[PDB]
Amino acid sequence: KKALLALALHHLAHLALHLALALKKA
Repeated sequence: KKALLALALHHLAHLALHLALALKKA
């Protein structure tokens, strides 16, 4: 089974947090 629809929809936001953290840094 492959919930593509869900995979597509679900995995929408995620790459940001990282990039965000990386950019914002500390």
